[PDB]
Parts: sequence; structure tokens; C-alpha cells
Amino acid sequence: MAVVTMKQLLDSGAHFGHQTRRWNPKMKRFIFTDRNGIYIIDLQQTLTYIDKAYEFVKETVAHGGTVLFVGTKKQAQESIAEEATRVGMPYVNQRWLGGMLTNFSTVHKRLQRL
RNA sequence: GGCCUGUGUGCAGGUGGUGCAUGGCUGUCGUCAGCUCGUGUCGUGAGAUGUUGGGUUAAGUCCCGCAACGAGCGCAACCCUUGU
Ligand SMILES: [Mg+2]
Ligand SMILES: [Mg+2]
Ligand SMILES: [Mg+2]
Ligand SMILES: [Mg+2]
Ligand SMILES: [Mg+2]
Ligand SMILES: [Mg+2]
Ligand SMILES: [Mg+2]
Ligand SMILES: [Mg+2]
Ligand SMILES: [Mg+2]
Repeated sequence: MAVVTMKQLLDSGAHFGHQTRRWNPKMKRFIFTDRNGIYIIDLQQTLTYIDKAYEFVKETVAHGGTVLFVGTKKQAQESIAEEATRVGMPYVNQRWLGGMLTNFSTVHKRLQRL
């Protein structure tokens, strides 16, 4: 089950990877082929794992689970922030403070102060 | 009862000793700006981060990214005088 189709996935160009100086050998199984120094991701595996995460998140939301969105790259901060505020979900987009999850009691004081 | 003259009883009485046992008070480093704690994280262990680098100020006064998030004694203010 999917909503986003392969053709428009190619149009968006999500299959592109990094150069030959950064590829992790543990990602060889994912890697299909390299053309002009850029790797191509396996779209079948991508769709299957997207489906897996799809039912996982469906069950999590049905059972009442909370998911935090994390992203700091400049090119996605605005998009993540807009989507999170439209969907009413807590999010972080600009800076990740050290030990925010392992240390929640201390920052509870900061939240109460705010 | 108060007070004390003669006997003592305990005992008063000592600027006699011990600031290498002490209380309190005081001088210098220096009116220098440095010195700590809670949680977390890392390593086994004595431990490290926070307190690193750049900029700025008389000052750990402040800004920027960084496993750090906060707080404390200090710094300035609140007190006196002098200037209208
Ligand atoms: Mg003597
Ligand atoms: Mg002496
Ligand atoms: Mg000194
Ligand atoms: Mg350990
Ligand atoms: Mg150190
Ligand atoms: Mg240190
Ligand atoms: Mg620090
Ligand atoms: Mg120091
Ligand atoms: Mg200080």
C-alpha cells in the first residue's frame, strides 16, 4: 500500500546519492548501480520499507504513540516546520540541545519558567 | 537574714607556661576575578564536558556553533558623600 508513485518519485529525484568518497560499504546491498560517480538507490526496496514504516506508524498512532520530527539541514527546516505546525505535532528544526531525552526533568524547569 | 572580725574546710588567687590544641579578632596574595554545585554524557580508573574557539568589555559582562541543560559564591545595582 502506497500513495506516492514511482514515476513522480523519479521526477522528485530521491534516488540520487553522494559521491564515491562518502558511500558506506554497509549500503552496498541497497546500492544498485553507479553512473557518472553518483549512486542509484533501489526503488523497490525503498517502496517496501516505506510500506513497512507505513503500517508501523499506523499501529503506533492507533495505540497512541508520539513521534518527534528532527531535522537541521537548511533545505528542509521550513518544510518540516510548516508540516509539523499544520499537523499539530511537536517538532525540532533549528538546534538539537545535548541530552534532551535523557534529561527531561531539568528542562521541565525551563518549560515551566517559559 | 545582711556584714565580717579570729580557726580552718573546700577554694580564691597567677600579665607562670603552652597561638605546633584552641574560640573570637586581625594582616598579606588582592579589591586580583576567579572559584563551585544538580542532572546528563563519555572512559573501567584516577577522571573529562559544562569553564573549548572567534569577537567585545575594567570584570566567568555579553553574542555566535559546539553533549551539554541549569544554578551558586563573585562582578554591577540597591547604602554615604560630592555635581545641578
Ligand atoms: Mg607565657
Ligand atoms: Mg608565639
Ligand atoms: Mg593567585
Ligand atoms: Mg561507565
Ligand atoms: Mg578539560
Ligand atoms: Mg576541567
Ligand atoms: Mg559551557
Ligand atoms: Mg577555572
Ligand atoms: Mg561570576
